[PDB]
Amino acid sequence: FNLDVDSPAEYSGPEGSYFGFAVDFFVPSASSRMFLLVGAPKANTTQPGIVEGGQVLKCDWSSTRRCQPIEFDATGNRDYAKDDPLEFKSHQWFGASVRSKQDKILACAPLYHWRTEMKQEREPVGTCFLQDGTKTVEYAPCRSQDIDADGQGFCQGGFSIDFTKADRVLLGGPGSFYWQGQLISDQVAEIVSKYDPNVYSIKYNNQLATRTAQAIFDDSYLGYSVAVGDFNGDGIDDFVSGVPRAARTLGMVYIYDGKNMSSLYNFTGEQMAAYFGFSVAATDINGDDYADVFIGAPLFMDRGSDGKLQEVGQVSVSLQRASGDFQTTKLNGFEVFARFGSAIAPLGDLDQDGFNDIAIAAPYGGEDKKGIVYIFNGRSTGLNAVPSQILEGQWAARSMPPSFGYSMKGATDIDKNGYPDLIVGAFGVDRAILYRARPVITVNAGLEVYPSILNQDNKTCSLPGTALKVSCFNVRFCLKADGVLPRKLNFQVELLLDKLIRRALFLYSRSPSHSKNMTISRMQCEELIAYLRDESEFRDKLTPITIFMEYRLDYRTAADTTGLQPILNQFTPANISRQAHILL
Amino acid sequence: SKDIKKNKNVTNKLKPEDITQIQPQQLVLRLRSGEPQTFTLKFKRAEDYPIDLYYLMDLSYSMKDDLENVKSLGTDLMNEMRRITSDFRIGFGSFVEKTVMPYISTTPAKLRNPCTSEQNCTSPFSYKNVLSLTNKGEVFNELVGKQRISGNLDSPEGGFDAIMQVAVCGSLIGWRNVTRLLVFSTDAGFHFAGDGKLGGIVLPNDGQCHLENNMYTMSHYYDYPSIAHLVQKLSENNIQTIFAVTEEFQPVYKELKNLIPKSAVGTLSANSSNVIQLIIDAYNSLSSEVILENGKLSEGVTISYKSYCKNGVNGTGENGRKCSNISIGDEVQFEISITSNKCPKKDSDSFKIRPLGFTEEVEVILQYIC
Ligand SMILES: *[C@@H]1O[C@H](CO)[C@@H](O[C@@H]2O[C@H](CO)[C@@H](O[C@@H]3O[C@H](CO[C@H]4O[C@H](CO)[C@@H](O)[C@H](O[C@H]5O[C@H](CO)[C@@H](O)[C@H](O)[C@@H]5O)[C@@H]4O)[C@@H](O)[C@H](O[C@H]4O[C@H](CO)[C@@H](O)[C@H](O)[C@@H]4O)[C@@H]3O)[C@H](O)[C@H]2NC(C)=O)[C@H](O)[C@H]1NC(C)=O
Ligand SMILES: *[C@@H]1O[C@H](CO)[C@@H](O[C@@H]2O[C@H](CO)[C@@H](O[C@@H]3O[C@H](CO)[C@@H](O)[C@H](O)[C@@H]3O)[C@H](O)[C@H]2NC(C)=O)[C@H](O)[C@H]1NC(C)=O
Ligand SMILES: O=C(N[C@@H](Cc1ccccc1)C(=O)O)c1ccc(Cl)cc1Cl
Ligand SMILES: *[C@@H]1O[C@H](CO)[C@@H](O)[C@H](O)[C@H]1NC(C)=O
Ligand SMILES: *[C@@H]1O[C@H](CO)[C@@H](O)[C@H](O)[C@H]1NC(C)=O
Ligand SMILES: *[C@@H]1O[C@H](CO)[C@@H](O)[C@H](O)[C@H]1NC(C)=O
Ligand SMILES: *[C@@H]1O[C@H](CO)[C@@H](O)[C@H](O)[C@H]1NC(C)=O
Ligand SMILES: *[C@@H]1O[C@H](CO)[C@@H](O)[C@H](O)[C@H]1NC(C)=O
Ligand SMILES: [Ca+2]
Ligand SMILES: [Ca+2]
Ligand SMILES: [Ca+2]
Ligand SMILES: [Ca+2]
Ligand SMILES: [Ca+2]
Ligand SMILES: [Ca+2]
Repeated sequence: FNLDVDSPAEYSGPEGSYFGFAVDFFVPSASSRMFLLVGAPKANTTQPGIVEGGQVLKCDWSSTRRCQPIEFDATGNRDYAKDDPLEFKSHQWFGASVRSKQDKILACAPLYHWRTEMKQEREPVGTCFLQDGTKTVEYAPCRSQDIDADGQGFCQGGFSIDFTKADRVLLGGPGSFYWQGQLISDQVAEIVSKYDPNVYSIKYNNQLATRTAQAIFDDSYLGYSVAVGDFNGDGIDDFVSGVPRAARTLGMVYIYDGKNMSSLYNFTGEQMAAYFGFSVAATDINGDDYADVFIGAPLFMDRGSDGKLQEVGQVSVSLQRASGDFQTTKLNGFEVFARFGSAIAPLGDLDQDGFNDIAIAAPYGGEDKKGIVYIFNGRSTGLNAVPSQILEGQWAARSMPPSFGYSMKGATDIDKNGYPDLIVGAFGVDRAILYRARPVITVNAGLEVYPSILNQDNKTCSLPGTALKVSCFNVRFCLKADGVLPRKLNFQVELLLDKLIRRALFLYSRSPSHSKNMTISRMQCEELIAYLRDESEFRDKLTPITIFMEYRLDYRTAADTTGLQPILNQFTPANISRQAHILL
Repeated sequence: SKDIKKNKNVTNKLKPEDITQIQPQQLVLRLRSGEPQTFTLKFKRAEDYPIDLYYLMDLSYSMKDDLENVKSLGTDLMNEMRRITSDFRIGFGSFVEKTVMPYISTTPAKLRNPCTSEQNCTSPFSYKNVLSLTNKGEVFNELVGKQRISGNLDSPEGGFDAIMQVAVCGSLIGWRNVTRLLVFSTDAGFHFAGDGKLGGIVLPNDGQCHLENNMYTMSHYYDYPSIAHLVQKLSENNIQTIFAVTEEFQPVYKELKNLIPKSAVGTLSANSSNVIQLIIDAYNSLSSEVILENGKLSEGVTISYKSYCKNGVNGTGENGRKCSNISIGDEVQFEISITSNKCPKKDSDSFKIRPLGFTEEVEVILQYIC
């Protein structure tokens, strides 16, 4: 609910380059500045003879929102022999998957094809470039001697990627072994160490990889999506991956142990061709330190308001029990054909209530199919199924649908305001947007009216104007407030006496209202004296007197150095009421 | 109150397409604060209704033997169909795969002849409309006889792209406002939405016709259709689909049939020999069941169906909106109850009730007593 949708940083790329197809954060260990990593996989480069090799751009959060491409590789196609190209980089979709951890930047080109060494082929083994600090090495674990579709020839390694917290890459290859798919994991140190620019098939000693299986498992697309998280409680991140075409297109999700690549648990979709596994995510959503599994199926059909099936998409939320099992519920999309669940981004704790949050996109939802992103909050009981915020795509369809939300990345505090922010890509219009998390203020208000039964003849206080004594009572209101926050928070409180011919007025003002510019540091009460009017001035002594308080937003002066104004917690009551009564 | 406004009786030489199989056709219901108003719909299966059948066949290499056994299907199916219809038209289309990496090989050699060099395979293609709907089965045999088998790399094929084209290309296929049959013949599974991402196709199928010289030219640009997308456009363009797939993929396509309304599965023989009897069995299966659908209904108002089918078997719940075992010319009846609650704006709500697979519809106009 606290994402600033008012002053977002808007980045754009070269037209048609599919800038925004993949996003991530750049947080270098030389913790100077922070940057947005955006893939533009159809971008033209300066590589000699290479049409649309694609590139990954580094965008400056600084001040000028100008992006500068990162030169991973400037060369053209290597030759195996004279007039015999070794590789083919045109339309390789470099930047189709971008992933960053500290200074490590891993991007891949899943449509990179190579010749093989024994024939003149064009086989999409896929390749990646890993840029550590100073060095920059190539990573193509699927470019091997096990060639052709029988082996790793069409593996498209790097179709999905991620890092574990122990410096392993997890790479997904959906094409290996007749599109059985494959998961490969190598240590980041071994990828950079054993790299040799004259060796086309590098052997890694500490390599984890799934092996070829029976033919009934062909056409599974294991590695279409990947994510990391511990699921057998050993502190080592395990490998979760969507297998969207398995089980006769019911789709499945495999979980593999991060030590020896052995199978841990499986999920199975419930509907045919829903693309169960199009996206996966792993994050603890109910604050119990057991990572929870999010499995998107953006083609899932539910029942509409009528009896017809309608494409709305479905995300399954699987809570990891310590007993090894999962407690799973299911969350459906809202708009037909919106592809709810195409991308699932763990946000961290977007409002910092102690429970992690998550975003789920419907890249073709909203008005004019400009894209929608839903924010879901966590709590002890799981995911709150009612979204607390809806981020709408702002750019109209140029040529293609903008696909706002098709990729997204969170869990990084890029402004160091104490709250993590969110990057949303819109590659259909060559755009990426950074949404700032506003800080959340919790306010505790009080309102007391004593004495509450008002005696017209108990005229104690003197009306400060005249000399006539009046029947008086106390109205006491309290206020308390508490990220990185301004010390003095300025609150505007307004009070109103009586429900309707206001029969009760404040002593020092003879008015039914008050108003006060009070200041809280992250108690505070203020006492007042109000009085009844004379018995002859009004009839009706039967209607009660409602005392209505109403505290208001901290307005301009609460803004941060960036103009980022905090927000009151979504639970915040707008007002409080009390009552006093007159006797007979 | 309930007042019927239009009620031409059901039909019973020569007859065009102005046959009445559903009555009444338009009525108005005035609805009190939660008062069920019930009316009766009568359906009579027309004795002699014309048929359009478009034959969409997998022409990948595993279908080589099948392509040979279809060189005469136009005349053979036409003669068999005369025992059912007086007005029959036939068409033919072929499909293989998206013509991009990684679904096909992209070597210059394999782009010319995707098969094992020895065979006489033509290049892979997305969808070819060989012959638009015509009554001249002689032309069907001639043109199918000239078609060449193709091939590609991965086992599941690209038929869903071709299905979408056949349904939404309308006059270029030749569809009349009659009973429309689309025969889908294949010996492998299918690709669907999401699969395009491997070839960098990351834009959903847009559900428009994109034929040039009877070729689909946008398979490199639009993803495969989803099940739901095919459902929408098959229903909207009123096409009943017959899945003629080999035994080993019976489980897959039988589940597909359960998701596609007015679809049928038959078991295709080796070289596709029983295609005629398979089609006949499918039509009888499709023609012996009527399924009513209603358009989008307003919030707060509810609708219920009761069926009174043959042999006095009365079905309730979701069984009330369908009847089976309907012989040619038979009559069945449905009573539909509408009950209200609040009352929306304009007081002029009008939705349609329609039998799946037919153009005729009943306009039910609603009035809410506020
Ligand atoms: C999640 O879902 C996945 C996918 O469904 C599950 O993973 C699958 O698990 C099954 C069973 O554990 C796996 O089958 C096993 O395969 C191994 C490896 O066999 C391969 O390698 C052999 C050695 O190189 C090779 O000989 C094999 O070829 C033989 O077998 C084939 C047919 O199986 C036959 O045609 C050949 O002629 C050969 O004879 C093959 O290439 C295999 O060793 C296993 O056999 C053991 O177990 C079986 C019964 O389980 C037993 O009969 C044997 O005697 C032997 O003890 C077994 O066949 C399958 O490969 C997995 N598939 C994938 C994609 O991973 C996973 O279990 C699920 N997780 C959970 C938690 O449930
Ligand atoms: C990146 O650069 C390449 C060239 O270096 C650009 O490719 C060119 O794009 C144009 C416009 O789409 C293509 O023209 C088209 O040609 C066909 C005939 O082949 C014609 O029918 C169309 O009407 C249109 O004129 C051109 O073929 C293509 N050249 C290639 C692919 O080599 C590309 O657009 C650039 N991309 C970006 C994002 O800047
Ligand atoms: O048989 C081939 N293609 C099958 C599809 C298929 C592939 C693999 C397994 C099952 C089915 C077809 O066209 O139906 C095939 C394969 C490779 C090469 Cl190079 C040429 C060809 Cl024609
Ligand atoms: C993987 O490692 C665990 C940890 O000891 C072990 O129990 C398990 O048997 C191993 N599995 C395989 C297939 O090696
Ligand atoms: C009269 O009013 C005063 C105002 O505070 C109050 O303190 C006092 O108790 C009242 N007398 C009563 C209730 O008898
Ligand atoms: C409240 O006080 C602050 C400073 O104390 C001032 O900037 C602000 O304008 C005041 N607002 C009102 C409504 O008095
Ligand atoms: C079919 O009928 C619809 C309306 O019922 C009409 O708009 C359309 O033009 C007709 N088309 C053909 C080919 O009969
Ligand atoms: C169905 O309802 C009709 C009344 O319209 C009745 O005559 C018939 O016996 C019923 N059949 C069954 C099986 O209840
Ligand atoms: Ca583990
Ligand atoms: Ca958990
Ligand atoms: Ca939270
Ligand atoms: Ca922040
Ligand atoms: Ca085939
Ligand atoms: Ca295929």
